[PDB]
Amino acid sequence: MPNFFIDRPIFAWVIAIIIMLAGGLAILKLPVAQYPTIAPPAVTISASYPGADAKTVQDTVTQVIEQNMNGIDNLMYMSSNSDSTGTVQITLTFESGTDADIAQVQVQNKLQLAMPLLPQEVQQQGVSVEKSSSSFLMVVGVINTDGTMTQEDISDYVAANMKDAISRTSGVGDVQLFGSQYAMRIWMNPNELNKFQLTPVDVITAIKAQNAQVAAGQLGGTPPVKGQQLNASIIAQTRLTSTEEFGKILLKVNQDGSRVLLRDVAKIELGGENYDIIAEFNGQPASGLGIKLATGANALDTAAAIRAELAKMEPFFPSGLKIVYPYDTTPFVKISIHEVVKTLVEAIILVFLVMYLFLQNFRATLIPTIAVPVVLLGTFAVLAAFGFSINTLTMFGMVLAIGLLVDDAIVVVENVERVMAEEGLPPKEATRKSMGQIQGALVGIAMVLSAVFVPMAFFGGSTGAIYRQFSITIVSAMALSVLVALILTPALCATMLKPIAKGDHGEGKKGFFGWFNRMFEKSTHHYTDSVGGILRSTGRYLVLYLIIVVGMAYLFVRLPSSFLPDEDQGVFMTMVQLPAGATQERTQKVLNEVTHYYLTKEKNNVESVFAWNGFGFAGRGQNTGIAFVSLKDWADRPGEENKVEAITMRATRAFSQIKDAMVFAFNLPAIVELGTATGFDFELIDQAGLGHEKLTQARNQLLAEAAKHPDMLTSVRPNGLEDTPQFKIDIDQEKAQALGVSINDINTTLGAAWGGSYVNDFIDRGRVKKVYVMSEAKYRMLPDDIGDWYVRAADGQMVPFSAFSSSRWEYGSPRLERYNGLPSMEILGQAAPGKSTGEAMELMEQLASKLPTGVGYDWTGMSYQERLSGNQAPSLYAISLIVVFLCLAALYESWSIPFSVMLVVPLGVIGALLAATFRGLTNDVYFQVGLLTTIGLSAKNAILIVEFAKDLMDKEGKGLIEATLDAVRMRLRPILMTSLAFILGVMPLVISTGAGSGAQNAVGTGVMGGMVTATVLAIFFVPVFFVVVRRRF
Repeated sequence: MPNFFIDRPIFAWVIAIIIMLAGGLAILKLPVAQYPTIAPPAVTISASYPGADAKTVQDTVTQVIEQNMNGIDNLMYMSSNSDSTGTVQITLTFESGTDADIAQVQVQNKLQLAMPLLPQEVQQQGVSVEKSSSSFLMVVGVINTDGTMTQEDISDYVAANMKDAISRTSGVGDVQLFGSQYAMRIWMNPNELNKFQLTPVDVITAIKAQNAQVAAGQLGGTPPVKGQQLNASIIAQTRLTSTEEFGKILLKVNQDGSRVLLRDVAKIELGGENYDIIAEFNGQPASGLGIKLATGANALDTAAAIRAELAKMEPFFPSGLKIVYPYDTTPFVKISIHEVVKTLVEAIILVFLVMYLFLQNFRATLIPTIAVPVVLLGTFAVLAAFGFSINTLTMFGMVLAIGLLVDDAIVVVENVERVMAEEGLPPKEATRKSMGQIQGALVGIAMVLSAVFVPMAFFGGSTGAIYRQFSITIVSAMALSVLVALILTPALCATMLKPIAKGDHGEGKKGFFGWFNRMFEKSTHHYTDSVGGILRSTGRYLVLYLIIVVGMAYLFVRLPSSFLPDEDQGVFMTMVQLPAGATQERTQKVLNEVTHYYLTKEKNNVESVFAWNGFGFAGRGQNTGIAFVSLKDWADRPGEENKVEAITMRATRAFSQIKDAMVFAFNLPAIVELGTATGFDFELIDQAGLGHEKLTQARNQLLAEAAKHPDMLTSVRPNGLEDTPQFKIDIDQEKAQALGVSINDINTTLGAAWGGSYVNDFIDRGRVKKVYVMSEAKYRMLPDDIGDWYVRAADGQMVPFSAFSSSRWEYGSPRLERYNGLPSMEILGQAAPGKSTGEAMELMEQLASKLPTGVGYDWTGMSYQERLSGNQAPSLYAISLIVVFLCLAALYESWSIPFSVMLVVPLGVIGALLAATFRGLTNDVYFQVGLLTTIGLSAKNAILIVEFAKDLMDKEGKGLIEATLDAVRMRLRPILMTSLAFILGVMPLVISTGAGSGAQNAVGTGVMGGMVTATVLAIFFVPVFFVVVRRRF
């Protein structure tokens, strides 16, 4: 095949140029992100039953929808929750790779079956099916620099001028708004209402009558009378536009002719639609947009558009308005991508340096160095062809490939150089002679190396998505490398090299190379003699191998396990949960202390704090709060004590002293889509109908057990809410009939005053906005305020609520949760420092087994993927080993040689296990990729010996011992040079400590340690395996 391109070297260069420009074109157009779409798609169903308690909401809404949701294709698990506000959120998670649009359609089809069974007010409120994720792409905060506008004043400007543009910006999927659009608030006062003998029903009726839009037809409309000469529309009542217009709404006229206006009985002002959530930025009033990335969109492309969009509305800002970015993932993505690119460049330079040590020639070492850019760019073109995107996982693939793809070009020039030393043949004739001895070695090594990475691409789950990224990159690199080796290297070796005199071994040089060559040759002779002695006593060394295999198995079970390493993303969360029934003011007091601590004790690291009051991952509630914490640039946070893991440990330690509040600081998970916090996600399931009371006791019992193991479990907490006291008011309808008061009036008066009521819409600066009627704050705070409200009887009298009602206190859960249709309570926690999530996973299962019968458990979120990854790990190795064995046999149709080759696999695996154990790493997704790389690399070193040894017997007729000793003698230098090229190739990953180094260290350490033992042990045991196996068969 090289002979087709030796005659026409221009054709070889033309081929290389095409691959070069194909990669360059691909780079300029490929999408860029940190990770691919590896998180499983999720669909969220949102419904509302205003005013109903959590237990009532669950029975009439959640159960109705859930019972129809079974039987949906590719459904992994389903979870739901309902709270005291009447909100319903049912989340369905599908298998990874499932089409989100098809899944959303199927969910929407099933919803129509349960839609008629829901309450009418639920149907009128509207139930929405939406593709959802728990991770924000970025958070764009808006603050006022002089404090002249309140939170709702800021929120409306964001809602009116920004939300519409942002929500329809390219690639934007969802926009949560931290605040509310302006709404006309009618703060009624019961005392003046009672003075004029009015009721909230009268206020609502008057607003609807006087604030309405009425169609009135046209003048001379069709069919017109003959001779009509004018056509014009008639304009009836229109929506009110100002608070003054609302203020002078006429309610009733007194007997003396006086007019009772709306402003005489209520305060009229522009306020928010709801006041449940309060957001502050560094202790300053603020709002913002919780932008979420659409499924299938690019993180970098959308954020650049969003930042460009924000600069567009900047000229239209009111005075004092400022934009801030408390949360932004793009700086982390860019810095992580660049570090691997920096690592990639260092690998090429180091690979160039080590080869120059051996070849000691500028021109000779340049020929194989030219190959690397061609194939490296070629992998980019293959990525574009298959529809992949540039990411850290693909970035790691080329970095790992660096030690592999150069091996084919390394050994070719070695043979050509060796031919010159042995015979002084001209470079073109030496090149032609070289191929006939080497072609099998090049394809065989490339074929088996690509073979081991093929089965990994066929596995499912989020782990399989990670595996595919390494699969496409490495396999395509190997395929292109052997293509380039046959295409490009023979041409330059025949044109760009220079002859080396026959018999030249380089011992006579005066430079450092002279010392290196003489020492290298002398050490080789001693090594060969040692191998010869070993081959005479192979019985001893078989026992050593069996010890190694036993040791490898012992280390594999001793090594802890995990899913994915944590990273310093520059941001972390702190959650605050006050006891049951805590008001909004009390939670704000705790959040002020939390914000004050970060800005004083951690002013060196914390850039800004963005806190919410009334909202959290445990659900909406005045007693729940959460705060984003933004850290400075990684360049400005040197050392380990300034990292997220250290900061959160100190923050949690300090916040433990805070009384009457539970505060936890945690890092974000490895990927933000699969969960809200790092650690394990544990679900406790009632599988027999134990009820809420018994299930809560089991949850408390489990938490007590976890609290007794602080050495391996930390920050163990429930994700739900404790049972809150409830104010129950009973309306005696029999007394209502006696007093002559309509029941609907009683319900309307109670609902509108205390819970607030949405009447209709109004126009505010050309935008449609809601109108709300509610009691003033000071008249709806205590149970004694119930008697302050009156209902007008049919006879015209005013009667208070106390004359026909009674009140009492009850207890009930403010939030109920279900898992897969069964009642459940969610438990969160983290592994103690030094331990791993897998150990926490193992311990939690043991503790859960002690719970009373009828209570089960299941893992979800990150933990579910953690469990799934471990389960299919044995199948990944078993299939990969089988594939390589069959692939090796295909080269010879003999079983002895592939069996001899696979005997070195434990020699490499033990190196990866030892390296991980000494550094304290864990068996995770990255480590599993390292093992498969080590398996291929260990076989590759063996092939360099077996292939040569096999030829010397079948082609030159040398003896078994003679061929093995001879083939080992020449092949030591290619093995050492290729092994070292891999050692320094992945060394930057091992020594990396910057941003994103957690992933790099996990990948680099396993392959580096494995390759060391795959080189030191192999050069002795591989001759033992080959000799013994061929002696037996």
